[PDB]
Amino acid sequence: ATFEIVNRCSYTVWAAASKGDAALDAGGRQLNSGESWTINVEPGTNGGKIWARTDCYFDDSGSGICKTGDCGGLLRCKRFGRPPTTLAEFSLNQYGKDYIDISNIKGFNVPMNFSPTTRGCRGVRCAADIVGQCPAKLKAPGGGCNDACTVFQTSEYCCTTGKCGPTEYSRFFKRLCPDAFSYVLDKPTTVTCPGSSNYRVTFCPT
Ligand code: NA
Ligand code: NA
Repeated sequence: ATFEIVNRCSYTVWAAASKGDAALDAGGRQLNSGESWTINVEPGTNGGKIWARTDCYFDDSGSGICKTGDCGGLLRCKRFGRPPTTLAEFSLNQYGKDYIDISNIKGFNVPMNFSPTTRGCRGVRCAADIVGQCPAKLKAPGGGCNDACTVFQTSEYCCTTGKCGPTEYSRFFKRLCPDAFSYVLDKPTTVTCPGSSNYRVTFCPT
């Protein structure tokens, strides 16, 4: 499956693609403002994610740091990134279908649209100014808007026991972006797409 990753932001982002225990494609690349990077994701990929990293520095060998989304200091991500990270999430070829969503469960750093480029389903988007509007206690000094689990580490925010409800904090994310997950047990906003669809992830879509 192809994922075209497009940076419409006015600032550089470092795109990242991982399934948690491995890179997807090269795992990460710099995208200047306007640039597009197309990756290939193996069919059957379960639990894949794409995200943006901001304010990154890497040496010649691909080692460095990012202020949001850092994945172990690597340009080419092998693992998931450090919150806050708006997440494009997907599982491909799962009994004949693909499944996509955007999640704010790990916070928000960069607005994103995640849409198919092939027929048969809709895209999803979280493009509101969540950083500018972020509650004081959730603001990350490094940049971005943390989720409450990251800040406060309680069973209720982290849904540790699989029993949790919405919270003041999850409702903020849900209000700004109704079409993304705001906490672990949120009413799903997952889209079912035809098996082997292709996609475009656009940072700063509006
Ligand atoms: Na998923
Ligand atoms: Na999810």
